[PDB]
Amino acid sequence: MNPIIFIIILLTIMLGTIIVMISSHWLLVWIGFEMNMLAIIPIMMKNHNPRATEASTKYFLTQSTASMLLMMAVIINLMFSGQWTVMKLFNPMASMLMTMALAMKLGMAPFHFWVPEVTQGIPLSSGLILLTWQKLAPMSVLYQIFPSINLNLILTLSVLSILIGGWGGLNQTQLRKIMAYSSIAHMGWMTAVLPYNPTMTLLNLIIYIIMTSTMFTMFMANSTTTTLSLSHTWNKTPIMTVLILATLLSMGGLPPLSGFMPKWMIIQEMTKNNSIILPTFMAITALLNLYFYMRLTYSTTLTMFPSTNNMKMKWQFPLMKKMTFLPTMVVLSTMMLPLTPMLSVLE
Amino acid sequence: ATFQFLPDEARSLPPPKLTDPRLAFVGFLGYCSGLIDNAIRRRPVLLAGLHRQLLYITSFVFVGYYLLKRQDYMYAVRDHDMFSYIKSHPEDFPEKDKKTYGEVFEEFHPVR
Amino acid sequence: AERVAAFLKNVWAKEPVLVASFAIAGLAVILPTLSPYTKYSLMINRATPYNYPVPLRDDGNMPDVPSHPQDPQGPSLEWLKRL
Amino acid sequence: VRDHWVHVLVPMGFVFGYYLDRKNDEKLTAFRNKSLLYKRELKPNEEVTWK
Amino acid sequence: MSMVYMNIMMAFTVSLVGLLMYRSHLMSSLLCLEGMMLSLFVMAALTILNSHFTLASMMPIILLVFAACEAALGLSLLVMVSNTYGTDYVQNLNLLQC
Amino acid sequence: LQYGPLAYILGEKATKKMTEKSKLITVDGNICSGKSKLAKEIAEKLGLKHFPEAGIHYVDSTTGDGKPLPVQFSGNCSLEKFYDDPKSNDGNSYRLQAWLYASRLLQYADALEHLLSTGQGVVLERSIYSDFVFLEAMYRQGFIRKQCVDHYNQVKKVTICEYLPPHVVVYVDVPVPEVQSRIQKKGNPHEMKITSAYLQDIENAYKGTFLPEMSEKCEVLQYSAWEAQDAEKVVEDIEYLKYDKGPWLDQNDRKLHKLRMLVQDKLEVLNYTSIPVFLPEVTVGAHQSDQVFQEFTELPGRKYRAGYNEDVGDKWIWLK
Amino acid sequence: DGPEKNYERTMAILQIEAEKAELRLKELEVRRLMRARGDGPWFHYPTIDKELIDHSPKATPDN
Amino acid sequence: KFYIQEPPHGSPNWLKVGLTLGTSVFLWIYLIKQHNEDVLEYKRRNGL
Amino acid sequence: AKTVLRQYWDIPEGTECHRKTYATTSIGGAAGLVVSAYSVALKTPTSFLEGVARTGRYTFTAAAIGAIFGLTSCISAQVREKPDDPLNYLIGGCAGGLILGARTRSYGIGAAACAYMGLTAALVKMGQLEGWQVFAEPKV
Ligand SMILES: CCCCCCCCCCCCO[C@@H]1O[C@H](CO)[C@@H](O[C@H]2O[C@H](CO)[C@@H](O)[C@H](O)[C@H]2O)[C@H](O)[C@H]1O
Ligand SMILES: CCCCCCCCCCCCO[C@@H]1O[C@H](CO)[C@@H](O[C@H]2O[C@H](CO)[C@@H](O)[C@H](O)[C@H]2O)[C@H](O)[C@H]1O
Ligand SMILES: CCCCCCCCCCCCO[C@@H]1O[C@H](CO)[C@@H](O[C@H]2O[C@H](CO)[C@@H](O)[C@H](O)[C@H]2O)[C@H](O)[C@H]1O
Ligand SMILES: Nc1nc2c(ncn2[C@@H]2O[C@H](COP(=O)(O)OP(=O)(O)OP(=O)(O)O)[C@@H](O)[C@H]2O)c(=O)[nH]1
Ligand SMILES: N=C(N)NC(=N)NCCc1ccc(I)c(Cl)c1
Ligand SMILES: [Mg+2]
Repeated sequence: MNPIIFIIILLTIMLGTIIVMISSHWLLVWIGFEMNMLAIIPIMMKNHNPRATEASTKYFLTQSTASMLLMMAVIINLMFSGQWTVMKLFNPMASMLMTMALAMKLGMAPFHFWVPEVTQGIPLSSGLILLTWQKLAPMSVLYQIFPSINLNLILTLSVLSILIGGWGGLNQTQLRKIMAYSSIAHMGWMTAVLPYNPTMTLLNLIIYIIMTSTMFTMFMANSTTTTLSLSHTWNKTPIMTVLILATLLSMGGLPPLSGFMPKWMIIQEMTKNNSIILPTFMAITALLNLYFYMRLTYSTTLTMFPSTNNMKMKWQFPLMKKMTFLPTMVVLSTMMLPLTPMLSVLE
Repeated sequence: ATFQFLPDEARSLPPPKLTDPRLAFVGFLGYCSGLIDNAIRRRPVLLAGLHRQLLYITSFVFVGYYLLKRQDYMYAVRDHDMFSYIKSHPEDFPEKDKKTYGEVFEEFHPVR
Repeated sequence: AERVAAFLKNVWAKEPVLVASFAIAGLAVILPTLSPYTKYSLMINRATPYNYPVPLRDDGNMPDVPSHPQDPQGPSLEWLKRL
Repeated sequence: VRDHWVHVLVPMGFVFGYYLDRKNDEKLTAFRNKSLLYKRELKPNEEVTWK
Repeated sequence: MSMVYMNIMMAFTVSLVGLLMYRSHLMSSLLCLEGMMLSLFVMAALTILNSHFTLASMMPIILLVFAACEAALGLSLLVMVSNTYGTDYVQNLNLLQC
Repeated sequence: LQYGPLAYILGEKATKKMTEKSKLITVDGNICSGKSKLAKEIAEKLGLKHFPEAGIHYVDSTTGDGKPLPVQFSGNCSLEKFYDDPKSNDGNSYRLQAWLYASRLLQYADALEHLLSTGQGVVLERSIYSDFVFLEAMYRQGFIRKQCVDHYNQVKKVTICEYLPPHVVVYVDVPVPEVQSRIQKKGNPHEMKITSAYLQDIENAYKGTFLPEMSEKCEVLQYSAWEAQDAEKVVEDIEYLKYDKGPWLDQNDRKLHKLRMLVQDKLEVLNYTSIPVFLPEVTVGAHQSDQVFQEFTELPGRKYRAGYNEDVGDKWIWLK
Repeated sequence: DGPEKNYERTMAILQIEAEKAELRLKELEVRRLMRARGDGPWFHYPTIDKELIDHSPKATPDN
Repeated sequence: KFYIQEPPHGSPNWLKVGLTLGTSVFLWIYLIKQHNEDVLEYKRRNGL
Repeated sequence: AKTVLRQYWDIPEGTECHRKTYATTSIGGAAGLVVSAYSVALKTPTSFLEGVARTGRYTFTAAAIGAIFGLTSCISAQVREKPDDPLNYLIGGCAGGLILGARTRSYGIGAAACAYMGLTAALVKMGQLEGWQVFAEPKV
């Protein structure tokens, strides 16, 4: 891809998201999703191979189906209220359709099957966009329509996502599939707290994005996409192995690291609402995520896996990949817990 | 206000001190980022590019200060809203009649 | 001035169709701002009465509102008759 | 001494922490000389009972 | 509601079930996706015209334009799939199983 | 301005610097074919940059101070050991071959980076396209295992696919009896232990596989030993080539920008030469690799990124 | 530290903590009423802005 | 001359160094000015 | 699921056993049908009859567990004369675990199911007694 075209396509992915976030009209929200999906496909296809073509097609079918369901929800809402304003919907069937559509866009269980497959089939930089920037627009709509979402539906989606994400990640050796199942699990926490306090949804989204970007950036730095390939990092860039360890423990929600903060705050909001079983079930189930995060720390940082002879040739060359913002993101990913009261800026 | 980071009414609050402990921690985080930047690029960690390390601290402190300003303003607004609501609805927040422990009956549970 | 003139002569010799396209498109963008008649298109569009002109209740202090359509108060289309 | 300056790091840290611990006491003077148990009239030269 | 709405919603449901129940051809599934758009266009146009929502009269056009652009992207993916495998059968798109 | 998308946007497009003299030439042949001498004369006469054949220490020549490093930092690959004991149980035979393919891959990237950045052509002696003839000879003589061959093909599959083939392939065809005579005359004690069967295997792979394959996509010129002596006729042959084949006709600025971003990033070049395939010949245990890596970081000018090593005279480290 | 300093420092600590504890209980009670009744600044969900309405005379009279 | 190939970071990028330090100075001057202006507005608004 | 759960929780415990057993059998059967639907959708049966057989095997298994839990838990409460007792549910939950140890024929699964379905059933009774909310309505 021509570098100027790449920039314009990236700017259009962002513009589609921004249109969703600033729109007060359902039609313009729908346009933002359509524009965003138009521009994302070329970056999934950019390495020209059958796996990328299959990933883009599966992505197109999922997202186009979800956008039709969203349009249907908008039109039912129009018939039963005669207006287009982005806010609570005025029809329960419209609310269900919009909630299901946004769940499909987010890749929440049981609409999750596309996330591991699409992420596996596209390059790391494209997977980084898919699992971070692409969550912004659907979450920003849930943030606004939540007063009318069915509580049982949204909490069922949350519970299923945490279970499917945790279980699905246990069986993965591909790094892109691990991040995909991790994303499904984390979307579950974001939506579980939405009915009670949307500010905690934003907090979990922001911290999720920071930690996810850090992992993908460190994977890109070494061009690693499998567990075994990552296990050679200790013999090339020892500093990276330590940063991965800290980030993985943070993603596992261990105190005193940053990733504990969203789980801590979400549990607090739920208990204030006399929700005790669900937070406890959620916290225990998230130990499945911690398990397959720990497995990666074992093969990356806490033990030294076997190397190859050609690895010595790599010793003579320095890392040349950009690793943009990596030093900043890794610090935020791990060392933010003492600043937890700062979440009020998100109010 | 509306889509305003620090509305005009936030200017009535005392600003965070430049020696705020939270701002010191934010500066410390920027310093740690500077060292990690040296490490991942295999430069002498403590000595390389002090100009780069200085800007890491400055950038964190600069952003941290405004974030701390907004944080304190939001909590001031939470308290403002709460107290005004307690006044608006005195019927829901009555002064409880307080009794001394000489009058209040508490069951005794021996540990034997 | 000359190197541009030497540029125009080349495209005029090689791509007269494209030179004409760009020339016409430029005139379409520029001339409306220069034309003295452009202001009349606004006035004529506003002078076309698509819906009923609902009369105002007379409160005794509207000397600029005609009481009858054939009175001399209110907008006049004399400028349009000449145009 | 460029060979033995690291030996001030921990002792200075103790002195600094001592100083900060005393600074905290100054933020907790709300009841200084005001408890029912110890409240007393001040000595002629005394400004405060403790600091 | 009005009697026409019964069948327009039925058409959307029929095409949605058609979309979610794949056979072999990817093109057959892309046609169902356009079917949902056409039913959405009719339902929106009827609602807007009957209610005399004047400024909303452009909305069905915008729906048509954007969804046709979506369909053009969908067709382009279909031909790339067909170039790879010689058909547009969905069963060939199972590499990411592992 | 180190090359990147920004430099490309601002006008650093490969087609600007390239000419009809911008060509990649590779000279091939059996051992002791005088291909080294021919390669130098072609480069001198055509004004090209000559690359001596990539050996065990080619990468050392491009990094640090450019001088060779101790053997343990190349994994203990010895060509001399290959001749003395081609069937050693330590796996030196394939470990040398895997190392040499990586050395050629790195050299091919340097040559392509030189061609695309400056526009000056280059002359190589053998390349990643002909490295396999030695692998075939090794396997057919029973020096390496079938698993080693499978590993080699896996690594070659995901690496060679990224790079354009040479513009001109030059083959100097010398018969095995004449090759065997020149070897005994060269008087290298280890090389004289080479056997005609091994040499015939190299020739068979060259003629059976290499030349037919390169003929489809490159310009192939074949000279006997006598004809190679006439370098001026060889250069004359090259300059009268039509060039009507291969992918070099499909290249444009956008594709050559993508190619230049690959070849300049050497770690990206070598990424798959260390795929985690646990072949005993090339697998190194953690304790050894840890110990050797620690020694490597102690070598002069190797602890830090180039330009940040005070121990070899770098200055202004606190403003860099 | 003498006992008087520790004793009265304790009282200062207890006063702050008890004041915070009361405010935490008050906030939960205020949130409960605001969410149930919708009469406060919090849980104020948007409704259509009435400045969007056009009040000028229309093409037909009955509206 | 130790390195066989001149390293990309052999000599400091003085323009980048100058911009980097200049940017740091600007942010500190701006921050102190903003803080000072904030303190006065606070004292004025509260009558202190 | 709402109405079926409403019939069950309206009948007083320890009484009207046949109605309690019907309510749990319908609940168990529905769960079996849902599992069959996803199983058939995601793991395509080799034939039409294999898929029908799988649907019956799963649905009957799930209805079998539902029936035994309802009957055993209602029989226990009736016999012991303890309506509001979580122990009755603990007994019925283990009975279901044994059935799942029989349909799958695995003493290990039965033992594990009885403990975990037994504990889960007891917690459900406690939650009903004390008003525990799984999907709590937002309140603050
Ligand atoms: C006066 C303004 C009127 C408004 C015009 C409306 C907008 C029309 C936008 C058309 C922009 C086309 O821009 C066009 O880009 C290419 C760049 O490769 C240029 O063309 C260039 O590439 C071609 C090959 O394709 C070369 O043979 C040619 O020598 C070179 O000029 C054109 O000279 C330029 O006209
Ligand atoms: C890739 C991006 C392409 C964007 C292209 C946009 C090109 C726009 C060019 C025309 C814009 C101005 O075009 C014309 O300018 C004159 C200014 O003298 C305006 O003003 C004229 O009409 C108005 C009526 O509104 C009169 O009140 C005014 O007296 C008169 O001067 C016209 O209302 C406008 O029709
Ligand atoms: C390993 C453990 C795994 C997690 C186990 C989690 C157990 C959670 C406890 C189950 C949830 C509580 O169960 C639910 O409680 C409420 C109490 O208001 C009951 O509420 C019931 O009360 C009245 C009368 O009592 C009934 O007429 C009515 O049908 C129903 O509203 C529900 O009938 C019951 O379904
Ligand atoms: N095992 C192995 N040996 C190799 C490889 N490439 C070169 N060699 C060895 O390197 C040695 C010298 O290479 P040559 O250039 O062919 O011999 P030369 O006589 O010096 O040069 P020419 O006269 O041009 O043929 C030979 O003994 C080869 O066996 C390889 O890929 N594998
Ligand atoms: N929706 C919720 N359940 N929570 C919520 N946002 N409550 C509003 C109360 C609140 C809390 C903190 C701050 I700082 C502010 Cl200003 C207001
Ligand atoms: Mg030679």
